[PDB]
Amino acid sequence: NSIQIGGLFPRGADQEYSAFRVGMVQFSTSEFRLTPHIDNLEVANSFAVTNAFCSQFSRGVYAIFGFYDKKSVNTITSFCGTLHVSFITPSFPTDGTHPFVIQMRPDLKGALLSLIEYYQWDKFAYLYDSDRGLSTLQAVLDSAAEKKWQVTAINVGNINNDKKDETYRSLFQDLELKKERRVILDCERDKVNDIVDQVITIGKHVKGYHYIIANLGFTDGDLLKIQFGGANVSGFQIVDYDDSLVSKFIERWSTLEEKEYPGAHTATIKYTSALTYDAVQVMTEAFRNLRKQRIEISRRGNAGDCLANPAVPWGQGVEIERALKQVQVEGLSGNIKFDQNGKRINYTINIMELKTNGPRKIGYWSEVD
Amino acid sequence: LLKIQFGGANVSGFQIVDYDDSLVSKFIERWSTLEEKEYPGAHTATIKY
Amino acid sequence: QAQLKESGPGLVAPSQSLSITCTVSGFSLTNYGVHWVRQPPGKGLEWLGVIWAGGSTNYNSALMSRVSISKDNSKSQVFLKMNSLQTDDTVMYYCAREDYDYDWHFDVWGAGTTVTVSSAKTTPPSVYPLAPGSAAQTNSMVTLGCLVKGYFPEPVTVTWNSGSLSSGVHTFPAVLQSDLYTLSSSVTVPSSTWPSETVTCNVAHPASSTKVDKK
Amino acid sequence: ANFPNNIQIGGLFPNQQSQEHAAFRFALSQLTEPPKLLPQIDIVNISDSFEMTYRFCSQFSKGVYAIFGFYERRTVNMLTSFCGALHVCFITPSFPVDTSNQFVLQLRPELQEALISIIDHYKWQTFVYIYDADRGLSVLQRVLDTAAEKNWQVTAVNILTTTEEGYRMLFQDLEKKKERLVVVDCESERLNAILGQIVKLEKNGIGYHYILANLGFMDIDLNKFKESGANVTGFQLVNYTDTIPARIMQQWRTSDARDHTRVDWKRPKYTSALTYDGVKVMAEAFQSLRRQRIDISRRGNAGDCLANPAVPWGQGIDIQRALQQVRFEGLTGNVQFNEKGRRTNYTLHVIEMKHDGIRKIGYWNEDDKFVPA
Amino acid sequence: EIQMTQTTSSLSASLGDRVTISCRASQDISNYLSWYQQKPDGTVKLLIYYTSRLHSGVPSRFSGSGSGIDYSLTINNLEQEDFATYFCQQGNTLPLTFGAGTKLELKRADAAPTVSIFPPSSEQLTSGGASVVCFLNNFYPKDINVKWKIDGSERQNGVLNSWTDQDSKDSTYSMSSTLTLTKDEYERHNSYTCEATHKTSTSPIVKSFNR
Ligand SMILES: *[C@@H]1O[C@H](CO)[C@@H](O[C@@H]2O[C@H](CO)[C@@H](O)[C@H](O)[C@H]2NC(C)=O)[C@H](O)[C@H]1NC(C)=O
Ligand SMILES: *[C@@H]1O[C@H](CO)[C@@H](O[C@@H]2O[C@H](CO)[C@@H](O)[C@H](O)[C@H]2NC(C)=O)[C@H](O)[C@H]1NC(C)=O
Ligand SMILES: *[C@@H]1O[C@H](CO)[C@@H](O[C@@H]2O[C@H](CO)[C@@H](O)[C@H](O)[C@H]2NC(C)=O)[C@H](O)[C@H]1NC(C)=O
Ligand SMILES: *[C@@H]1O[C@H](CO)[C@@H](O)[C@H](O)[C@H]1NC(C)=O
Ligand SMILES: *[C@@H]1O[C@H](CO)[C@@H](O)[C@H](O)[C@H]1NC(C)=O
Ligand SMILES: *[C@@H]1O[C@H](CO)[C@@H](O)[C@H](O)[C@H]1NC(C)=O
Repeated sequence: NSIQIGGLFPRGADQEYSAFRVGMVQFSTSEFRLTPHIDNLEVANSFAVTNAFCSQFSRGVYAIFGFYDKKSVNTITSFCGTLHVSFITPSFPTDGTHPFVIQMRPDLKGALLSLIEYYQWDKFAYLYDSDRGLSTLQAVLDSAAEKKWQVTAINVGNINNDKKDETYRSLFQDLELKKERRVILDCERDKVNDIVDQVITIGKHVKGYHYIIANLGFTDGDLLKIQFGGANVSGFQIVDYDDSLVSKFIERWSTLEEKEYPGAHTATIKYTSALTYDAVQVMTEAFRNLRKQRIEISRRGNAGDCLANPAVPWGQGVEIERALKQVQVEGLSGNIKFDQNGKRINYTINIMELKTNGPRKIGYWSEVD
Repeated sequence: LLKIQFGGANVSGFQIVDYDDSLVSKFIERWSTLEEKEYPGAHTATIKY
Repeated sequence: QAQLKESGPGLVAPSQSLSITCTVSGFSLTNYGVHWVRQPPGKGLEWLGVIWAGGSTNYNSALMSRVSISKDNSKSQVFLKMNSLQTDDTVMYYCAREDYDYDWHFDVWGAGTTVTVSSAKTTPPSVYPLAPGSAAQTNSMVTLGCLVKGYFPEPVTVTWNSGSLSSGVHTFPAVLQSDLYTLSSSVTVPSSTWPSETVTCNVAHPASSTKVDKK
Repeated sequence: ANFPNNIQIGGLFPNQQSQEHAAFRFALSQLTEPPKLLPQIDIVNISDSFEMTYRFCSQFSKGVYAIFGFYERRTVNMLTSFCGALHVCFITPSFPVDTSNQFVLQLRPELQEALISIIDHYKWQTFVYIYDADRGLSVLQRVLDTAAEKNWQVTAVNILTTTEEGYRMLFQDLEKKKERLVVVDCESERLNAILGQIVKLEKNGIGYHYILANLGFMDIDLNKFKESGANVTGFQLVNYTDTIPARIMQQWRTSDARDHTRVDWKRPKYTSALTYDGVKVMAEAFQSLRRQRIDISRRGNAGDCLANPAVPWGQGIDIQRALQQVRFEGLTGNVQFNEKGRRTNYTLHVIEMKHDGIRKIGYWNEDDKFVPA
Repeated sequence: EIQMTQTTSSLSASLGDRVTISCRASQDISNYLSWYQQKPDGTVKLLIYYTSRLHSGVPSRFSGSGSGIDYSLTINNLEQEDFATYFCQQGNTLPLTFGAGTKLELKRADAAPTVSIFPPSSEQLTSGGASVVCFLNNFYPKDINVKWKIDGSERQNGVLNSWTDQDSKDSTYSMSSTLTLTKDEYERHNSYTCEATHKTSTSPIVKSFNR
């Protein structure tokens, strides 16, 4: 059997695509055969995303594995909910409920607020960015207004790259003017590195400060520079390297060559590529469960236009979504099981702290506890 | 020095070749323009003593 | 570098099983799958079956009743055991390792080992001299002929002057006649040295491994 | 053959019968100068990216020169991208987005700077900001940064996330102190709906100061805020008592007396004025393009919407430059856009209500942060 | 099963030329085709993946194109290493079918075959049957017909035609054949000739032997 899917990868996601290839070649079974059509594009441009989605719907794909940015969430979600085409996305979970979007990144607002309450913080700064939406910002603001905190929220997204040092220095001077010893960084692996370099330049990594890296990847960034600074920093970690599955994967991942698999010759692994591996596993398991129950999901090449009127959804889309949401497996990110809305439930986030000898796990946050 | 400059601590040192003089300035004006292919290390504003 | 060394028997009795092995070096047999192909003489290869990395195997609908791939991940080996190998079923069996980079490609393909399942018994190759019947050398190099007969199994490797003088030696491919290798060769030996030093064609059977030299 | 007599203009209106639609049709009926604008109005759910994309593509396939319509939070990121990638201008009276290209023309003036100027003129230190998550997120970030830089205590609460018990809790927690300072960022209709609950906790009127972040202060009712010691302060963009606004309104009233519109203009809002000004902007731009003999023609018929590679429009840049260069004195005051397409060179009359006394404190500008009176 | 069938069975072109081998499938392969190269020694390797992109480390001269059923691989500037078979596979559904492909050869000067015949040794005289080996070397192209005339009477029976591969340096497809008759007839025959009709020289050249 041939089950055609589609792949929407951003311009620059090399390690993610390498992990996708590793998962495709590793999880292949005999019940079917995935034939993904890859289409690298710019996810932040809604026009290119619409063009790629229509191009891949013109082939009659079954699902579409792809990323999206805050400027393209609505296009992807609306097209998927209207045309009845699933969408496995390792990006941030959309705000609210959205059918036919099988999100893969576990939530962080709960664990973030739990860590804030654990450290018993009352006044702190919160440097955020509008890349992954403004859900965490609103959650933090509401929790602070309910628990009477002093949050100093600052958008560091408009920092231009030509004179970033001056703006960062002025920002940290203004933060010191209010005596802000606690800072929560909510950025990706690049803005976090930039802010860390600026902190080191301005000399604030000395003992007496505390930072919280608000992202599922702690060891992804450059931590060998703040480790010996004196200040204690904490963060979250979805993919732990102490498990047996992650260890067996890394033992066969660091040995790969960077020429064939770009970004593979490394000991660590970004959590987005781990979610990509798990997404390949989840699609394979869903197709196996559909083929085991003898569900004839074979659709002819009558896909036709992409923006037809009226947009008629095929009768097998809801079946594929139901089979994809009812998949419970164990992967690199941990236990994978989705609720009715597609969001991830029953996960586990390993909270880490950067000691002088390295990051050490101090506990695990869940949703039931 | 662009790394300790914004650290906060004050550091001091010595300097034999000053760039405020007229001779050093006239030399540097004809030294930073040289190509690093022919004269290695020349395409720089400063100069080791 | 991942490489599959297809090692097989090379010959087997008619209507008897044939088991070949492939030891993939550099690629874990538990992470990447293997696929077996059969290329006949001068024809396109046909995929017989594949043993996926997960352990599940899928074979072709034609050779399903005959092919059966079995993998040993500890020894890092994949064995193909095809029973009832007919004379027409004797083809170059090769093994390859599929990959995935924007399309399902077979990246590392093994060299493959030739298998000729034939019930021909080991017979000593008979090399006969094929005199041209001309005293005046029509060519600057004497085109000494050499025929083969009663050579089993096919083909009878023929080398002029026991492999020493092989200049202009056109050794045509043998045609399996009566379970024998009827090879023909024309060696362009030195016509000026004839017959003080003639290139005695040594013919050896591919199974008997017995070389006989005929002038 | 530079510019034809009939210029096709597209429109994306959310409702079939609204005041803004009647204003659009009337403004198009009032201009009698070549080239005549022929409208193609489509009723579209502005919250559906698929439906809006389908309408945009169906209009661009018809060979439309300019599209005039509204958008929402879930459609701006698509509309700006499509307009910037297809070189098609989009004149919109909706809420301005902080990030956009030069092809989308915002008709609504900015309000974050005027809000910060008002807060500074009043010198508020600790207050509550009731933000609407539908649109008022670009202003909340600016206000939070200004508060962090000026050492303020801005507690931010949402309308949707909070509930009736949440409303009571936030109101009583604000009532713990003596002074109550509220600044709300909601649309006209949403503010009218929320005022029904706001009136339940304001009849005491002990130190309540509300700042309405709307260009339609005159549109909101004054009965609920009255009978209470609450001082409200809101901006106002339209001035229906001046010469040009009153003349335009009198012409519209005579027209509506003779030939009715679709739906009357009861309780006139400001989006109607923005729509009238947008129609006038399109008319002026196309007049300026035709009078300069610039060749405007759609040679390639049935131009596809989604085609790779995307071949941008031929005469799109000239049309965009002419639409941006338009400057005149319409209904909302002075209509003139800057390089980014946003509105500049405008005046926002700050109006304060207390003891049912409508008093104009002053006006706002870009050169002067505030001008009292 | 998608039976990917190549267009041309065999092609021949000298160096410095650009060839283009095309293939067509039964059903839509969804542009998931792959062109590989098989040398004479048996070494195979990938040349173009996904029917659009060349493999890693392949020569930049070879490229591919064609979407849908038809797909063609074109070599920019031929050379000596480029003379090998080129096959095509369609990895869109199982069983993955491959195409027989065409082998590009070096075009040489159109020459005539040299008819040559050998006699039967006494061993084949006393064994019970003779054999006349007709070695028509220096033939171009390999397309040639054989007529074996024992005792003049052209008897195609016992004409076991088995040619040889075209040598690179020789640039001529050597032709070999065998003609048969009984030792009581061949030794009693009149003339055992073997005419080889080629494409360059339409006239047949027979290499007889007195019997
Ligand atoms: C980590 O850095 C912070 C500096 O803010 C400090 O942590 C305070 O330590 C006390 C106990 O010593 C905890 O109860 C607080 O939760 C910590 N965080 C605060 C007050 O923000 C301390 O200097 C460092 N070490 C630890 C163990 O927290
Ligand atoms: C316009 O489109 C929006 C977006 O699809 C519609 O909002 C949805 O409304 C349904 C009604 O039950 C809800 O179930 C969905 O959850 C809503 N979408 C989202 C993203 O929350 C809206 O109803 C449409 N309006 C009209 C008049 O059709
Ligand atoms: C808006 O820009 C224009 C020109 O840049 C200026 O306003 C002009 O306003 C003056 C005063 O009423 C009048 O001469 C005309 O209405 C305009 N002048 C021209 C030459 O067109 C002014 O700089 C800006 N502000 C206002 C309020 O108009
Ligand atoms: C969550 O996953 C664990 C791991 O197997 C399982 O034991 C538990 O029952 C799960 N709980 C729910 C509510 O699914
Ligand atoms: C409202 O205005 C009146 C008179 O202008 C003033 O006395 C009162 O203090 C104001 N209210 C507040 C809360 O400042
Ligand atoms: C608005 O209209 C009123 C009524 O005539 C007038 O007094 C006022 O000056 C106008 N606003 C401005 C800014 O001129």
